[PDB]
Amino acid sequence: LSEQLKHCNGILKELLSKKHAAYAWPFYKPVDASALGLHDYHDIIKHPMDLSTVKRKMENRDYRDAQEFAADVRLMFSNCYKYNPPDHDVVAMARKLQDVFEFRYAKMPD
Ligand SMILES: COc1cc(C(=O)NC2CCN(C)CC2)ccc1Nc1ncc2c(n1)N(C1CCCC1)CC(F)(F)C(=O)N2C
Ligand SMILES: [Cl-]
Repeated sequence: LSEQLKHCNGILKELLSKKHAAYAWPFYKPVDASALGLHDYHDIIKHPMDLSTVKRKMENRDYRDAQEFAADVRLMFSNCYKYNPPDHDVVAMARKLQDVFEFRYAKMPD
């Protein structure tokens, strides 16, 4: 990994760590819309994204730069803001995890 992608990998590891598990856990795995009863999920959300997919793409060297990584993480949050009422608990959890992400992403070496 490049220096910037090392920083992204560190962010990823942090977002998956026990320190943030109380609000990060809905984002660990792909939304299983059928299991959750969300039968309109894939009509509303065109591009699903989750942290296990980000992790697989990092491991496979899919991301060519930090911007591509950031776009996927932010896409995950945007899907949550699109599908759920703004006052829902899961949106509150998204906001808190995105705060962790954005403040550490801003510390990118450059
Ligand atoms: C097994 O996992 C869960 C279990 C329970 C669970 O067990 N809920 C209760 C069931 C009955 N008892 C056990 C109390 C908890 C609830 C949610 C789960 N998982 C999940 N992952 C991701 C999302 C999500 N949920 N969101 C929630 C909001 C409300 C309806 C799903 C909707 C969403 F659109 F998919 C979304 O954006 N995200 C980010
Ligand atoms: Cl972006």
